[PDB]
Amino acid sequence: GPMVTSTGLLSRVAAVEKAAEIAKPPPPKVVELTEAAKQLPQHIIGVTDPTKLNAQVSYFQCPPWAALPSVACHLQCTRDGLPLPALGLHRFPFYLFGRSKVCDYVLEHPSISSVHAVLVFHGGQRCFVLMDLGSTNGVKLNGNRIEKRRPLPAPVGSSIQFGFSSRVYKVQLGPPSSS
Repeated sequence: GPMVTSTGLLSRVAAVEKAAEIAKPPPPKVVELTEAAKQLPQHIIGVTDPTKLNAQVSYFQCPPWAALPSVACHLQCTRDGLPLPALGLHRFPFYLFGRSKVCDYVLEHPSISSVHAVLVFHGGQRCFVLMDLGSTNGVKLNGNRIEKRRPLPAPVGSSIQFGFSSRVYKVQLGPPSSS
């Protein structure tokens, strides 16, 4: 016979000439009694590297009300049409989405930039607050495209999207963990 068997593999797409900007901040400072001593960073942040924690401050800073939830909920993520098990993302104060090595999630897409957007557990409104740094394509909110550089609260029952990625963050309220 013809001996022809398809593999079901998708074709290939051309590449897009892209580049990255490497910043160069000033040197460290001696150890002395300063304001930071009284307003020291979080337990986990106090361990972060000097260039790492500083590279994340050039985009967004962690507020005081950050990492202070008052309701029990969970986050659901989709992958290739596969509904993965949702889990309370409270292991970290926030989560970055981009190509930057500093981001909490490094993906690969022509729409995803070094720093597309980042969400932080808003302890004031009890809901993750995601803000777009001003990407090209545009970030989605609650399943609907919206402006950028603005507070995009994605509470339980809502959804989140960024770039041309397939992964979708669907928030939802869970049962009472504390009896």
